[PDB]
Amino acid sequence: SVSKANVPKIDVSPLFGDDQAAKMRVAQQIDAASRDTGFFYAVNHGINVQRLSQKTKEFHMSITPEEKWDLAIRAYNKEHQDQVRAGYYLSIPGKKAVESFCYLNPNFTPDHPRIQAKTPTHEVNVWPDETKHPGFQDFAEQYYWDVFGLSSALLKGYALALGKEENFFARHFKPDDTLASVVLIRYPYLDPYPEAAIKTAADGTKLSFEWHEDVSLITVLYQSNVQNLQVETAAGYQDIEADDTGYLINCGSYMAHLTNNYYKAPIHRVKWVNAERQSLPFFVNLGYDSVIDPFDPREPNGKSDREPLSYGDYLQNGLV
Ligand SMILES: CC(C)[C@@H](NC(=O)[C@H](CS)NC(=O)CCC[C@H](N)C(=O)O)C(=O)O
Ligand SMILES: [Fe+3]
Repeated sequence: SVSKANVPKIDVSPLFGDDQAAKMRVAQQIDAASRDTGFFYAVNHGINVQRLSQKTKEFHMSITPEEKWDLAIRAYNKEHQDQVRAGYYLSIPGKKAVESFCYLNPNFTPDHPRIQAKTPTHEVNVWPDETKHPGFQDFAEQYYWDVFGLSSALLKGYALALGKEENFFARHFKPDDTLASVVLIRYPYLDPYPEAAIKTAADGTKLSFEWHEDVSLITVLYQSNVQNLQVETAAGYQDIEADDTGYLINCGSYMAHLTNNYYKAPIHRVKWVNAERQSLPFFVNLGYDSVIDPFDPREPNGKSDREPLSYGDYLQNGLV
C-alpha cells in the first residue's frame, strides 16, 4: 500500500496573540513542516468549519441547472465574457464529475478602482438569487473574512519562520485589494461513476485531479473526512490523512519563488474516491502590484539569483 505522509497538527492559536516566544515556537513547527513534506494541519484556528460544511452542502444540493448556467464562467457560457475566475464551474454528466463555485474579494465592487480600470484577475462576484438561497451570500462573504483572518495569522507564522518580522507577508495581504479566492468544490457520489472523470497516474493510482503545484502564496484548505490527497516526496507519493476539524496548509509557487525553493510548493494530487464530499480551498493571493524581493534563507547574505515578480503577473500567468 502507500505510506502515510508526515503532516503534523500545529496549534496556531498563539499567532492571534502577543506572546512572542510562543509565536516563535509555532513558527518553528511551520518551518519544520515546510522543509519536510510541505503540509501541516492548523488546529485551534477558531473557525466554525462544521457550519461552513453545512451551509456549503445546502448550496450545492439545492442549486439547479438553470441557476448554474446563469452563474457560469465563460468556459461554460459564452455570454459571460467578464467571468473568468468568479462563478459556477459546471459538471458534465458522463464526463466530468466535479463542480464548483468560486468567489473573490467582496470589496471588488463596480466602483473599485481595479474594476473600473478592468485590470486582469479582478472581477465582481456573481451570486444566486437571495430568495432561492437565503443567507448564502452573506454567509459566504463573512466566511471570506473569517478565513482571511486565519490566513493573516498564518502569514505571521511563515514570516517568523523565515527570519523576517511578522508583517513581512501580511502587509501585502489587505482587505481592499487581495486577489484571494474561495472555491466551494463538490465531489459527488455517482453510480455508475463516469470513467472519463477518472484519470490514471503513471503508478496506476486512480485520480480525480492530477499532479500540480498550487498557484498561491499559501493555500488554506477545509475538506470532508474522506481521505484523498497525496503528496510527492523523495520516498514517492504518500497519503495525507483527512482531518475535517483542521485546515490543511501548504505553500504555493509564489512562496517557492520568494524563498528560492527553501519552502517548496509541494507537488500533490487527488485520488479518485466514489464518495460525496467537499473540498473548500482559500488561495492566499496578494495584491496586483505586490512585489516581495526574493531572498534565500540558506545563504549567509540572504541573496537570491531570482528576479522580482509582481503578484499580479504571477497570478495572471498561473491561472491559465
Ligand atoms: C486540491 C484541492 C485544493 C482542489 N483543487 C483545486 O482547488 C485546484 C488545484 S489547487 N484549484 C485550481 O486549479 C485553481 C482555482 C483558482 C480559482 N478559480 C481562482 O480564480 O482563484 C481539489 O480538491 O481538487
Ligand atoms: Fe492544489
